[PDB]
Amino acid sequence: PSGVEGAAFQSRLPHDRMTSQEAACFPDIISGPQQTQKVFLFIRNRTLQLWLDNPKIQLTFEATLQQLEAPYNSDTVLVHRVHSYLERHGLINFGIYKRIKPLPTKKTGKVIIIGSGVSGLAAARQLQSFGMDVTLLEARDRVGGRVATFRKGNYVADLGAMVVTGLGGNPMAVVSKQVNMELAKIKQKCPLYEANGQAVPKEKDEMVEQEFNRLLEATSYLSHQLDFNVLNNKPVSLGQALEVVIQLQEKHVKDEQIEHWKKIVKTQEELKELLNKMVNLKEKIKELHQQYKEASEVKPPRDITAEFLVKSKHRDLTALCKEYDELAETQGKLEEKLQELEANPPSDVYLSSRDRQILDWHFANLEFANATPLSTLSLKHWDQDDDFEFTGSHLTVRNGYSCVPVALAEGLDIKLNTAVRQVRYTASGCEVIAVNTRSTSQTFIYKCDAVLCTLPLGVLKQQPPAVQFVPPLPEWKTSAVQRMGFGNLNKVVLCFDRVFWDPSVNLFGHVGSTTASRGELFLFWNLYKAPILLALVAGEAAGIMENISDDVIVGRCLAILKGIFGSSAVPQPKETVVSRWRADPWARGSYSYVAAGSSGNDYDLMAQPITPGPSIPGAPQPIPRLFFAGEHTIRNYPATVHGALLSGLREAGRIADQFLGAMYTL
Amino acid sequence: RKPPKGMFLSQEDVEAVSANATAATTVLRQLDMELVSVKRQIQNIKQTNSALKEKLDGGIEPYRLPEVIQKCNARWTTEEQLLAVQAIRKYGRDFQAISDVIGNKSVVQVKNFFVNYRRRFNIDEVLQEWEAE
Repeated sequence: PSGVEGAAFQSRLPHDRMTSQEAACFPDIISGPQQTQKVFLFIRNRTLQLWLDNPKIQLTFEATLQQLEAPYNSDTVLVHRVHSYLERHGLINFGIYKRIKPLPTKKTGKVIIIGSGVSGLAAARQLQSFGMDVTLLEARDRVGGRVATFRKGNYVADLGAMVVTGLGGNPMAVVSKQVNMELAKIKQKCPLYEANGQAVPKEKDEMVEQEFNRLLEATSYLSHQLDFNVLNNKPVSLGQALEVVIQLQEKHVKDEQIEHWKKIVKTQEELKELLNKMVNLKEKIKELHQQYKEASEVKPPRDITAEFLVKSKHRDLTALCKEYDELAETQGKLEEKLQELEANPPSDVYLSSRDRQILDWHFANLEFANATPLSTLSLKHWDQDDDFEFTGSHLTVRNGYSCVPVALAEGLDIKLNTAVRQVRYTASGCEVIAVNTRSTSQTFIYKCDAVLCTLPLGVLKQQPPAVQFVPPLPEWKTSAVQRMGFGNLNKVVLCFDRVFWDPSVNLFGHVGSTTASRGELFLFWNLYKAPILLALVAGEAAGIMENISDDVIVGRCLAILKGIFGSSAVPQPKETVVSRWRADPWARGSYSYVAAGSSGNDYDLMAQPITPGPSIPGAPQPIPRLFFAGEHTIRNYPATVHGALLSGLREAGRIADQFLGAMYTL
Repeated sequence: RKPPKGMFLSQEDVEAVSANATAATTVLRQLDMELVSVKRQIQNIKQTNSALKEKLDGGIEPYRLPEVIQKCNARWTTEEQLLAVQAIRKYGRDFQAISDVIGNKSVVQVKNFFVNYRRRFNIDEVLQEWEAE
């Protein structure tokens, strides 16, 4: 898209109608005449454009109004309202801009932010620019959270997020202009190599992939048009539904063979019945010939009955000889109809044991995409975010994704090596209790108006609790934490001193011997300047490989690479790193997934802030005190870095509206 | 609205594979066993029809008679009349067979012949006698 209409698209907003969010801030506009609605929408879309076309400087309200043409710049208060809504909710003036108007000398309100991952950092940075006192508590010795970059010498490799999924409507696009990210595209081409070490031939690769895509499309049919979403009082997973769909294909192949050979027997029997007339007729002909000979033997002159007998038997014999010919026409019509059907039998198998291995690799992709075995994904809901995907190529970050959190951390109060241990929220405020990760006896108490929790879903899931809430989180929240899925996905970084792979290929697959090991080192990434290959561990393999030492793992990696490239082209690696994210106590997994029995509605439950009970009974109902952000809290963009970031922007707007007031609603 | 082409997915089949834990591998096994049943029933009727074919070697070539190319005629010689009455006695009303016996009479004057000699040759009685057999 293009123009002001393109700014709305790049801000994930409809250009020609008003969202639920802005109906709430502008209930006068939306309930009023469409002429003002179109004015409003134009003011919104234009202001977004201004910010988007240059996001390295703050977009002040005045700069906005100066560049607004009439009649749109007539209502000066509407323009100030729109600009203030966009600024508050992080649609403009978010990230790392130079600020025209420097910060107010003295702050208002005090917020404690648990975690300095991207969601935390994005909120912290907004809150501070709104005039609040913000402190982040971070368990690790570095910022970024699940954005984690390895750096040694000139080796650089991401252990966490690696790709930016498109810039069409993606908030990272704005960040990539503010921070120096070396964004390099990913060429979709992915050569596969079976366990032996030899490339899967192109004819196979296209057919299995298209079956994979058809199998998926087929489960959607089971889900929607057949409503196959509960089986034995339990929710159906994607994985179950795939087995059901594969079985029914195997079944139809047998159904198809049975009726084919049943057409063979139906006509072999029709032949048998024909050959039976022909034996019996050729015996009748044999006898009747004999009788014609004997009758013919009586020599003339004959009386007329003896003459009749010759003429008679002759008529009778040619009649029977005519039947036996009509029945050898028919015998040929069928001896061909048979050899025809023998010539064209149907498919012998649905998929060979070689095919279902290559199909298993395409399932390892899907298991990688959702960081979980397909047996845990909700059949109905696992792809509920597909409608909000961004447009464009997927990219990687050549200088390491960490440049982004590190950049956002500039100018913020971050206490590292500070493990939050307990969160107390009351009608009058909050106190957060943390310890030092190096010596746990050293204890800290932080007092604040509000806590913004960005603890990973895996941490919130931990029993017994790594973090205690006082009072406990309500059942509606903890149940959402149970129902949701927090998956797992690991990486092996292989640092060589020579590039020996095809450098025109960003990524290539390895097909697994077994179904159960389909995720074990199934995919390799060539993303970086230096000679670094990156190897994925997905599905059920991920959780298993964490209990295997690094040397065994890098070993299995070397064997696979030698199989493809030859035992002589693959040197020992200089440096090796193996992630274990489920083992990491500040992650306990990689990212969330729509578990069977869950839905995207749970992502909304996770984002709902907590309001404590009154300290004095009969006192008026209080303000909300505990807020939640993070990738597990944003329904339309879960499990991504852009999704985390957006959730931080969201809570910062929500918290500011609470503690500073929203003056844009009159 | 419909399953992708070449996918087969009917509601009745899905219940049949979801009924228990192994309802998949039984339903498949029954068809696998039912197929080998049919494959060897082929081997059997194909073996039977191999024997029947052996019996027909030679066909009926030795038992064939030369075709009597013979111009028609409309004059009923006495012998031909007597052939006719006997053909009526053994063939009922099958005018093609009767014309084929006499040879030089076509199917129509055979038809005509029954009315022409109906009384003189008791052609009624001859058919009544033929009816009894």
